[PDB]
Order: sequence, then C-alpha cells, then structure tokens
Amino acid sequence: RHYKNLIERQRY
Repeated sequence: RHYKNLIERQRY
C-alpha cells in the first residue's frame, strides 16, 4: 500500500 516513508522521513 505504498511506502509513506517519503514523508515519514521528511517530517524528521
């Protein structure tokens, strides 16, 4: 269901 990592990390 995709990897939200993309944001999950940019917000870190």
